[PDB]
Amino acid sequence: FCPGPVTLCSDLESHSTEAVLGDALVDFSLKLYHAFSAMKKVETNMAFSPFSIASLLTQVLLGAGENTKTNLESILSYPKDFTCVHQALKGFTTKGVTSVSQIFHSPDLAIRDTFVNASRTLYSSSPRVLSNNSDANLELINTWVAKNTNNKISRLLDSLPSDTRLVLLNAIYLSAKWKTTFDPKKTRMEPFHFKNSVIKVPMMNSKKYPVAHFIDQTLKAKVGQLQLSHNLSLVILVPQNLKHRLEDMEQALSPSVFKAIMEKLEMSKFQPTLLTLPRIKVTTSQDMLSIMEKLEFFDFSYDLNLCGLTEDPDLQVSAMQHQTVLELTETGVEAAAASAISVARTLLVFEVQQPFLFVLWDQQHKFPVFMGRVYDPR
Amino acid sequence: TGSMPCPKEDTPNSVWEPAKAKYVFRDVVQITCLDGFEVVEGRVGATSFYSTCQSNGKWSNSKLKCQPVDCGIPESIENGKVEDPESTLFGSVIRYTCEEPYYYMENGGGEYHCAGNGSWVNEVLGPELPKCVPVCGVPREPFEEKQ
Amino acid sequence: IIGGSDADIKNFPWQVFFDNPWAGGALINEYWVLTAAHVVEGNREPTMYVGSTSVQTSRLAKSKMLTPEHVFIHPGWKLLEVPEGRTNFDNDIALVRLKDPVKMGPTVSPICLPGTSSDYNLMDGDLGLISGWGRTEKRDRAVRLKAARLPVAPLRKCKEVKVEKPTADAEAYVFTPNMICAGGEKGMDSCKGDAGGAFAVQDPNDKTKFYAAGLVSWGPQCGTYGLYTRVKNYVDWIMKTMQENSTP
Repeated sequence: FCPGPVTLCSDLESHSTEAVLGDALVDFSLKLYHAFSAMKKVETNMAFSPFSIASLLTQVLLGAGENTKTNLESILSYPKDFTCVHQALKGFTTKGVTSVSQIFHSPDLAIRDTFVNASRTLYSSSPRVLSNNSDANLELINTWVAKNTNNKISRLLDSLPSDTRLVLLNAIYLSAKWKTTFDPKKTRMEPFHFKNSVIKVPMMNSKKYPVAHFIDQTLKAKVGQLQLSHNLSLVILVPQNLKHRLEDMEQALSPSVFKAIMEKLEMSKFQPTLLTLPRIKVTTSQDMLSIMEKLEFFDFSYDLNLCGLTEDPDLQVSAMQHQTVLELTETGVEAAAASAISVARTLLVFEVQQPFLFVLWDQQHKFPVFMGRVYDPR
Repeated sequence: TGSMPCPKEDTPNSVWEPAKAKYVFRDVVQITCLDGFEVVEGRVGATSFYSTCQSNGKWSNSKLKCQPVDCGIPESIENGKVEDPESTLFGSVIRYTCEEPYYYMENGGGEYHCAGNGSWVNEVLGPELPKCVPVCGVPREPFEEKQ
Repeated sequence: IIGGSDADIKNFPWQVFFDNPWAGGALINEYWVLTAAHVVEGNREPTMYVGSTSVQTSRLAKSKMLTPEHVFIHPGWKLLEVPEGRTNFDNDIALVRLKDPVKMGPTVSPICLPGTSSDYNLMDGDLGLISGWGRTEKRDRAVRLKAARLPVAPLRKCKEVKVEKPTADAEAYVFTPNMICAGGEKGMDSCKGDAGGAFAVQDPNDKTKFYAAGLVSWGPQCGTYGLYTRVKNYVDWIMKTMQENSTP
């Protein structure tokens, strides 16, 4: 038995599940963060896109069945019979990034025609075939990534198995930048707390940058927001004192605290703030199968049920890799707004000079596009 | 038969409610302790107990004697201190003070005396401990305007 | 604190420091902190510190942090008004209730409050002290505490030529009797980062203590003159607030 191909939803039904999709995209991001931190070292930078990741998992969930269809729904925090998630995910696409999602298969893996078109319509990409020898398949994948990523992600894979049958790929870089340009002449070497010492990293500086911020008690952290282009914004969470390690801030982030902070930032006004932070330039390649097992999802290496995609009984995911190339420097859009005159005898300040956690947020559809941390700006 | 009478008792801290004289056999008496005393019936200090003139001629519950009420070691207060007295019994008086230049109490607290109920009490504050709130507006180091 | 000298935290043990609204505060008792309304305006949970000469990042982690319980603003304040206080800063005062009491010592002890009598009525010739980590002449940020002596100036010298068109020039800053003017002498004044600081004035009856006569509120071009919230007019509201929100 196999549940047939899913049914197309109407534009109002899919626009009705936008609130449903934006909520599971928050629960799923937190599960990816705890998995990524359990895989990298104790004090390492990492950057992953929880959106593009779920965009490829739901592309898989389109052709799943039996236990694989339900585990993918519980991993992605989806409700049952969520038939309008495929169209709702395509609509959440933002022009501030450039991401790719392809599925490579060996010649001996027959793809059902019910999926060749269902993948080319709901995600604009049909499964691509691989060559015969494994030597060409390695360079065939990296060049296809180096072509459809504007030469940003060059080496998505370092190796391919000889018995490669099923490959899942996703590389995304950030083409969006700040809505307000930073002055490069004010880029001063400011101190930065690392481990227990004081390292000097290149830091940007702006006396009246628009930053909407406050204090949250549940995290004991300063929560600030910065406005990007393409209706995007970068949220930055810095512990208040140095008494609280970033690890303690990580263990305190719940799905309730997350949603209680983003809804407080959508209603907090951007105010002329004095700001200082280092350049953000984090790239993270990670074997995503190691992440699936870190979320107790043992379907890609055992008992894989993908009847809607193929009718092959012996099928397992041969590889699965992700790479996020996020970079933000002194480049912006609206150079400046000026218009300062505050007569109040107070000071407004937000300063990121210690290990922190960043989330690139999509204010329109309300969902985390990127998510990561920075332990060393160097 | 001759109902042997029970003689009275030197009761300095107690009073016999039936009292009278020539207590006969099968005559119960209420030995009640005075204010500031209690009979510890082996456990909780009650204000009185009972004794029956038995057939021998002595009083039952002779092992019970009204003893002075103990208030116990006084509990300390926040930003405060109390000197340990020689005795914590009834009538003993203690004294609470605050810190020197950063606390001054309220006033007022004219020392506390162990009462008959078993609690430390002050003339007006009663069973309420004094509180040490900060002495306001005290610059620790005078500020010299360098000019 | 422009035109001022250095001062250890012992000179101002009541001086509270605020993080998000990089501003000042004033301790009044073991449970309540006094500051400006705009200080705890957009931040209903401030980050407070006491008992520290320096506010170096290396120092705030080793200084006593106060945990606030609730923020009480004076009802005569603005609301969702976009940061620019173009309308007014009348009734620029607020009370912060602390969850934990404050252990007082050589570097933390509260300041007294202005009495209800007529001697505490501020006037010309009176002198005052301002303390804060605001902007001096060198940097915009003062790591170690600065302080300067300011006299009570007439309010006529406050109303100065300062651009007052944040949005609609039609809006004009109004001066209320709930504000005190000071400065002028040697150019000493309070600038950005001093809001909530107590305008420490010696008590006329007990000449050994001090009381907060004003809180650093607003003003024109800093270094000239400005406006401190007259605390004597809000003594009835501070007492009616500390007693209602009792500590049960």
